[PDB]
Amino acid sequence: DIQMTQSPSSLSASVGDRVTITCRASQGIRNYLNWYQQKPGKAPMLLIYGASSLQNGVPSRFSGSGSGTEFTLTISSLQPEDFATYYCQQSYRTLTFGPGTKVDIKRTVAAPSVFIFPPSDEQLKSGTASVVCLLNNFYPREAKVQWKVDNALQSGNSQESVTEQDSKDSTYSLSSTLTLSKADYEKHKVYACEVTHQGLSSPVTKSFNRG
Amino acid sequence: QVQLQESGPGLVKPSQTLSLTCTVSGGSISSNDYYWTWIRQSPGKGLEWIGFISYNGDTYYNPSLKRRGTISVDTSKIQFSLRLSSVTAADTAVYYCARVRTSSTTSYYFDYWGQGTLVTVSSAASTKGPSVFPLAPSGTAALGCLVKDYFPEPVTVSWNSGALTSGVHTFPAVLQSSGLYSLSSVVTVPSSSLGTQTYICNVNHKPSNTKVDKRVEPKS
Amino acid sequence: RLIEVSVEENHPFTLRAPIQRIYGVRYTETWSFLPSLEDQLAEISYRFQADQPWIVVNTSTLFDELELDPPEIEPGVLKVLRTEKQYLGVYIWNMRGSDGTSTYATFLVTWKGDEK
Repeated sequence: DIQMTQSPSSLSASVGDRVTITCRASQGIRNYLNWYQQKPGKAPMLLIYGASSLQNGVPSRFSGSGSGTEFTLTISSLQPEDFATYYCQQSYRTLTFGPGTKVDIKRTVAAPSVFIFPPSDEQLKSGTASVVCLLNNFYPREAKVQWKVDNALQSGNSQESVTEQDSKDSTYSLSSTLTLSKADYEKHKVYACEVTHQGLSSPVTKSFNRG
Repeated sequence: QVQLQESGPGLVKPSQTLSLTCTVSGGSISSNDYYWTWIRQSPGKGLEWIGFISYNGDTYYNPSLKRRGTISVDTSKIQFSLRLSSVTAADTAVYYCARVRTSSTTSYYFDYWGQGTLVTVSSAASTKGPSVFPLAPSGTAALGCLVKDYFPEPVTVSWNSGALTSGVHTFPAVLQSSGLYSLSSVVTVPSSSLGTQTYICNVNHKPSNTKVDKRVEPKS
Repeated sequence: RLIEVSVEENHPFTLRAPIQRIYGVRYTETWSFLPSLEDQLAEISYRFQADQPWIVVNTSTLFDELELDPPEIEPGVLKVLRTEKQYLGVYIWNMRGSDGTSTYATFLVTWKGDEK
C-alpha cells in the first residue's frame, strides 16, 4: 500500500502565526492528495482536494501545494478554532491516510477556577462516594491536584480527566475524582482538594465538611 | 447541503457480524458523480478506508479487510450499509459513512461525512446504562452531573435539552477498575440564576437504549 | 464479439462475465490482459456451491512493475478502483469446468474522451 507520512507529529503555535505541515507519499501520487481537519469529537472535514483546491466554504487562510511525493498544508494566520488534527490522504492506489499532525495553540497563562462537589446522598446508597474537584479554564495543561481527608494526603484512589483545548479561548478544564467507600467517607469530616498551577501564586484549596 | 447519519449497535460480540446503516438526506443516490463510502478510525490504526459503492451497486473494497466487509445500497430509502463479518477486538473503532467525488484531475475525495458511530467489539455480556448523580452548586457558580457505571462507550450529555451550551465542559470517560465507565459534565452559570433557572442534564446512552434526565439543584 | 466498456479517468470499472455454473463442478477462471499502450493477470479456482470460497492460484506482477494496483479478482468479475491509461485494452475471461466446459468472454475497455 502507499504509506503516507506527516511532519511534525504535533506543533504548538501562537494565534496569528503561519504554520506549514508536511505530507509525504511513499510513491508518486500525482496531485491526488486531500487534506482533512478533525476537531475534538467531530468527523474529519475536507479542507483541500487535488493537492491545492480549497473546498467551498473553507477559510482562505488554508492553502495546499505539491505534486508527486511532497505536499504542504499552510495555515497562514492561525486562529484558536484551528486547534485540530490535520490528515493527508492519497487517491492514486488503495485509499490511505497519513497519521495526522496535531496543532496546539499557545496562549497566555490562565489560572484555574476551582470547585469541589461532595458525594450526593443518592450515590451513598450504593456503598460508594465520589468527591469531585473541578479545575476550570486554565492554561497551560500542567497542574497538580492533591486530595486531603482530615489533612491526610490521599494516594492511589483518585482519577483525573482533562478536556481538549477550548476552540474559542484555548484553555483546558480538568476533573479529579476521589473514590471512597461509604464507610470510609462516613468516618471522616474534612474533604479538600488543593490545586497547584503556574498562574496561582500559592496553591488554592477548596474544602467541604460532612461525612 | 447533503447530510449523512450513521446508526448501528455500539456493542458486538467477537465472531459476530457488525452491521451499520448510513441514511442520506439532502440528496439522492442515483449518479456516477458520487460514490458512497465507509471509513473507520481507531486510536491505534488511524483512519482506514473500508470501501465504497456506486449508485448502480458496484462495490470496491480495501483488500486489508480480507473481503470481510460487504457494502450494500438501497437507493429507494436513500440508504447504504456496511456488514463486517467475523469481528475481533481489532475492529473496535468509530465508523463513518461519507460521500465521495472524483474528477479526471483530482481522483477521489470525501467531501461530506457522517458524525461517526463507535462500535466496541467485546465478549462482555450485555451493555449497561448509567446512573446519574447531581454535582450540586454552592459571582459564577458551577454545577454538573456525574454519569457513572455504564458500558460500553459512549454517552452524550446535553443541558436543558440543548438550550444551554455556553460554559459546558464534558470530560472524557475513564474506565474504572470495575470494567465500567464514568465521566462528569459541568457547566458554570450566574449564581443569581440558581434560584430562578432550572438545570437538567440529559444523558443519552445509545448502546443500551437508555436516556436519563437529572435535575440538579442546590442542596438543602 | 466484444463486450465494450467505456471508462472515464479516475472512475472505477467492473467487468462482469455472463457467468453460469453447475452445482458441484470445479471451475478455474483466468483473466488475461492485452494492453493498448497474453499476460495472464490472474487465475482462481473453486468448487461451485458471496458465500463462495475460492483459491487464488496465480497472479501477475505487471501493474506492480508500473507502481499501480492490479485488478481485484472475484468469481465472474474483475474490478479496477481507479481508471488510468494503463488499464485500457482487451481483457479475456476463460472459465473451465470439470464437466468439460470452457467458456470465453472478451471485453474492450476504452477511454470515453477519445471519440470514434
